[PDB]
Amino acid sequence: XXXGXXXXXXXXXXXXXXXXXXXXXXXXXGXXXXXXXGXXXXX
Amino acid sequence: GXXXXXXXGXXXXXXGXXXXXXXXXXGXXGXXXXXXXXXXXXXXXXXX
Repeated sequence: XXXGXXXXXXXXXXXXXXXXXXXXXXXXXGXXXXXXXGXXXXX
Repeated sequence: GXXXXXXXGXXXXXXGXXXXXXXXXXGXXGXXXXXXXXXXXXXXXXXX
């Protein structure tokens, strides 16, 4: 019954930006994250 | 549980550069680098 996913996004890096997300799972796809921050704006 | 979106290319910019190299190892803003992402984004899934 699933057991995986996540996502989110945004990005940037040195340039600014932010967002985050993460997740993973899916029978050993691993992953992590669980946040990020900002920055902000965009959208 | 909803979601959607899509696109991005390069396996989602490499998962956003592996989430900024794991948040710079917990750098709280310090470090940095990256240089990608865009959209949009999205996702979803979930399950049992």
